Amino acid sequence: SSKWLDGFRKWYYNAAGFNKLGLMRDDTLHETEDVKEAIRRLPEDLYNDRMFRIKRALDLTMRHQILPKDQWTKYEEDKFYLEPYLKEVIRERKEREEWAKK
Amino acid sequence: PTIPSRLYSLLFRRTSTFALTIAVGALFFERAFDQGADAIYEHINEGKLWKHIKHKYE
Amino acid sequence: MLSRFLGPRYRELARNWIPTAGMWGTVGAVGLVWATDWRLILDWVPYINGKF
Amino acid sequence: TNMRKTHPLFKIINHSFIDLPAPSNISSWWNFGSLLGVCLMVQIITGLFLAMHYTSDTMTAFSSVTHICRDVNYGWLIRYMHANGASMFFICLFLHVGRGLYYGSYTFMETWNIGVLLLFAVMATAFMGYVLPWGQMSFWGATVITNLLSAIPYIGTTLVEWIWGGFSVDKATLTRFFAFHFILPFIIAALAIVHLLFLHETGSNNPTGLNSDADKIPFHPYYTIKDILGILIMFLILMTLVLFFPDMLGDPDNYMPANPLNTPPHIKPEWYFLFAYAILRSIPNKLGGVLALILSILILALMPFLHTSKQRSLMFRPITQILYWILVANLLILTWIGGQPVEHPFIIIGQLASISYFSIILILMPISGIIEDKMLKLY
Amino acid sequence: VANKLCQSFQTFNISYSDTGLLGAHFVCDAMSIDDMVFFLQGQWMRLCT
Amino acid sequence: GAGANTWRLLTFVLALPGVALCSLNCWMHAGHHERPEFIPYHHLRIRTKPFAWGDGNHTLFHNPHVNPLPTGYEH
Amino acid sequence: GREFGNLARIRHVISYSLSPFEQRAFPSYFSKGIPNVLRRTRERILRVAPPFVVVYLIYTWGNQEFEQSKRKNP
Amino acid sequence: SDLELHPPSYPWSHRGLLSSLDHTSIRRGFQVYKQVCSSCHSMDYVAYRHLVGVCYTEEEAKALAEEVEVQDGPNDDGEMFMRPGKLSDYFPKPYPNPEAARAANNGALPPDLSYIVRARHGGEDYVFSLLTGYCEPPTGVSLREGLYFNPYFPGQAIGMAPPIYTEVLEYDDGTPATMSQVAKDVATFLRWASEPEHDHRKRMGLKMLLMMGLLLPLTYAMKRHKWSVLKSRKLAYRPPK
Ligand SMILES: CCCCCCCCCCCCCCCCCC(=O)OC[C@H](COP(=O)(O)OCCN)OC(=O)CCCCCCCCCCCCCCCCC
Ligand code: HEC
Ligand code: HEM
Ligand code: HEM
Repeated sequence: SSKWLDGFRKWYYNAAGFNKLGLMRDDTLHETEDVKEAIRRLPEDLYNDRMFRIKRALDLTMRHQILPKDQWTKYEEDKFYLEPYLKEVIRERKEREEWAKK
Repeated sequence: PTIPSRLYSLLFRRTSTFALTIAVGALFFERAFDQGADAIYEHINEGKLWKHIKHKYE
Repeated sequence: MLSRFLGPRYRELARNWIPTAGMWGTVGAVGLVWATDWRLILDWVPYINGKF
Repeated sequence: TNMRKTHPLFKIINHSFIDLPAPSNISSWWNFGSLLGVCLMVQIITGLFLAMHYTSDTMTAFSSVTHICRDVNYGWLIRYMHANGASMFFICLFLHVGRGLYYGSYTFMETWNIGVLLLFAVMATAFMGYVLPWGQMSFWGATVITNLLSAIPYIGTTLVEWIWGGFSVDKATLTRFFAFHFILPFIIAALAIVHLLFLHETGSNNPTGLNSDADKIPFHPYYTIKDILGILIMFLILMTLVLFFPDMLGDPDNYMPANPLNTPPHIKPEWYFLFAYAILRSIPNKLGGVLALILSILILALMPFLHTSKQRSLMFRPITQILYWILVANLLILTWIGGQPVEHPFIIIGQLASISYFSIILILMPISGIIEDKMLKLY
Repeated sequence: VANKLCQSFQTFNISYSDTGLLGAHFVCDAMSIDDMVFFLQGQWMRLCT
Repeated sequence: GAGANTWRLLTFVLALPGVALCSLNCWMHAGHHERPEFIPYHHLRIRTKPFAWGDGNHTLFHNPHVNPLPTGYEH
Repeated sequence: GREFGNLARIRHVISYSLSPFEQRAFPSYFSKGIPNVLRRTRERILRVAPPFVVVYLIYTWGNQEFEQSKRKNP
Repeated sequence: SDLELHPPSYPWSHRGLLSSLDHTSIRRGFQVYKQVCSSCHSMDYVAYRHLVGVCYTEEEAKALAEEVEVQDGPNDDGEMFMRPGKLSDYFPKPYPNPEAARAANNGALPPDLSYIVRARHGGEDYVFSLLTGYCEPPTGVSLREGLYFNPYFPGQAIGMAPPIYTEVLEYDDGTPATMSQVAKDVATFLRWASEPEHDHRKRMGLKMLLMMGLLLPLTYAMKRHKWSVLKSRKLAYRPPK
């Protein structure tokens, strides 16, 4: 966990390949009701940054190109911008479901 | 007055003239392409087809 | 009941659209004689008279 | 004013093909879908010109097909493009389903289910069409696969007597197979209309799997000329497959007349069924083999409920990419094994191939999805 | 006016030393835009034909 | 017309398709008949000096199937 | 519904385009196409190829074992 | 014997993709079939008019069909009657029914040869290897009398006596009728009989190849034009900060 799991996480981040399209991790998440609500709750700056990064990725995958290596999203600089919003939406959905159980 | 300007102007600029160009080119291409492919096919099969040996049996 | 188009403007439109409709008719006639391999006109043309 | 948006017939064509928003980054694989539709039309058109001379009678079916090839003007051309167009139809169909599996297109569940209904219909249509020329392989393949369809106790024997219209395969079976083979492509065409209708409520998928609403382009003129180019490439492949190797994919044993007392040393279906055939004989029980064939073709229907990743496409999932390509490799091995006789070492290879096929689709891909989810620090 | 497309449109001819810009400019809402482009181009083609 | 583009068009339309057409046409014409009967006229196949390369009786681009020798053909 | 005009919401994005009539349809075809083909196949070859390699191995071994099994035992 | 010898690949004149059949060989093979193979084998799906324009002229095939009796009928009095043949008649059956063919050929049924190179793995290679592969049986195996050993027949027990040797017939064009020459000619004729459309198919394929090689870069160029409006596109972002 100390030595190579972080190293294997870095190698897997390089190998998965959304960093060379300029995407962050949370841009790659497939939408559900939860993800759409979490995106709807985002502020305007992060929403506009996300949508520009997504359409830049679609432009790059149109031409079958990738970003230059200095413009690849770094593993440490990758911010998890969405997942507190997603965790709050998941928590309130679980609260609604457990109320509907009883 | 140059040749590509006048070739665009009196042949490609109008759509009806474009279609007339396509139809006449289609007819002449049919004739020339049929001749060329028939000549290639009879050269590859020299002496093998029936028309090469048709004269022997009148 | 086609009396709405009796004026100088529709005559002007008509004499504007004589050459385009005539050229489209020429395209249709040439395409018809090309596709049908009609023997009336294709015997009057020099190069296409090779298979006859 | 304009007829493209206000005329009720041109409004449908404009909404489906002209001003339809499509993703700007879809690869050539999406062209396969339109190719399938083109193949359908080609098959239907060529099928109609086989029907103007075909005689559905056991005395005069083989003779009528030979008369089509030898005496009808360009009849050999129409017959062999019908056969190789069935083969090209199945090639395009297989790549269409592979595109659906790889890029997560099964989350459109209604479109996926109308798809697997279409797949069932075209498999039955190709089966009865292959019975139609009434050669040795047509008669014996029909007898073998319908007799193993009869394996259900207390129900299957009455169903096989009802399907045959008699004690075995005879003239009634040939005529009703002709009627069914003619009429099934029109249900296929209507189901393709419903397929497209269920697609167009949500739009196409893209290779990245992301929301392409940030960047979409009209279908005209981009994907119009892209599908035209795909049609031209497909017609290159099909006309090479007709004009140069007209019976490379075919089977020579279909060129003898159907002798009911001449059992061939090998009995096979066509190649596009063969993998299911190798899943059929991988189990030494007839109920088990037929039901395993049903699960091997309905696991596509079970597929949308076996999705575990928080992502959609396999573009950012390398382990599940490896498992997918192992699955495609296993499918190729199953096709080769179903081509092969039931001897050593083909029986154990076929058993391990079917076991690995069901294990990869059912078990290993959700495990790989949850492993990659844990690996990406989100679970 | 009849289709309620525009908020405004305006044609222009702009001239500099042996060059210029000749065309149109319109402001409208989103849902109208495509239709007006078609209509505008049709008008030009009518003047061409 | 003060332009290279007409010469570009004239190369890509008249010149290169013309040379391709005559290349294919010469491939249609690439059939040679059998060799003539060896009749030894004294006004050709002459040797006023032995040749300066190799055998002294073979020419520079000699081919043994169409080009004769003053002794005759060779097999 | 799903027409152009209300697909999404994009702000602050500028796009630049040319005419197709004044740019080349094959701009540096080989000199920029060959390195991207090598880059794409370098990215995907280790995911795609070894299953088909072991397909060829199983195919050859099965053919050899079948021809051995048809061969008798001296 | 369960293991079976495979026929090799012979360098046929029509082996290539654009190489047609040799029609002189088709003519000689038809002469071989008429003189030898028509005694036991049928070609019900091939008529005398099919030979016109391929290997025989109109009057030649007319005479060759007129030298054949065809059972026409029914007559106005209500009976069958023999007549001289014509160009619309097919090749005559050697036997009226398969069971008489079985009775005259020691139980074995001689197959109809209209599709026999399309119905065997190997085709004309298989037919040549079957006709030229007759040999004495090896030791250990002792086959039944009236059967013959052929390593290319599946099961190695053929009911057909070897019909081919040197000077089994004559050739009108002056060709040495050896064993291999007659077998090659009849294999060429059998390939023509299975596929009468073979040369026309190869010509249409050559036209297809040339037309597709013309059409594919042009349609690709149209795609690259109408998509090069999009593939050179640049996107920018203007965040207000
Ligand atoms: C830690 C790995 C390091 C690899 C380093 C390679 C060199 C790196 C430096 C040069 C760059 C080369 C190109 C880089 C390509 C992309 C990155 C890469 O190398 O990825 C490795 C690739 C995918 O990585 P990952 O998914 O993590 O691997 C898990 C292994 N299963 O994984 C692989 O390539 C491994 C794939 C193994 C597949 C084995 C399949 C065996 C089973 C097949 C059965 C088929 C059916 C048989 C019949 C069944 C019935 C009998
Ligand atoms: C009467 C003696 C025959 C002559 C003359 C020819 N054939 Fe024949 N043929 C005959 C029989 C009884 C059989 C069946 C053999 C058996 O054991 O069942 C055959 C078979 C063939 C076959 C099919 C072989 C196969 O593997 O299916 C072929 C291709 C064949 N014969 C060719 C052939 C040719 C070309 C002939 C003319 C030279 C010919 N045969 C003459 C009976 C007789
Ligand atoms: C009868 C043969 C079939 C025809 C004619 C057909 C037709 C089409 C067409 C025209 C499209 C839209 C174009 C495209 O996106 O490729 C499409 C898409 C699709 N089809 Fe089919 N299809 C067939 C078989 C199937 C099958 C068997 C499945 C299920 C496995 C299927 C599932 C889909 C899916 C999921 C899409 C959506 C594409 C995406 O957004 O990724 N189709 N089909
Ligand atoms: C309504 C449309 C169709 C009609 C009228 C039709 C009609 C026919 C007819 C009459 C035959 C027998 C003639 C022959 O075998 O050459 C035939 C054969 C066949 N058809 Fe169809 N067909 C149609 C659609 C299809 C489709 C969509 C498929 C593909 C799934 C298909 C696959 C086949 C196959 C595989 C054969 C056997 C070819 C062979 O002889 O080897 N047909 N069809």
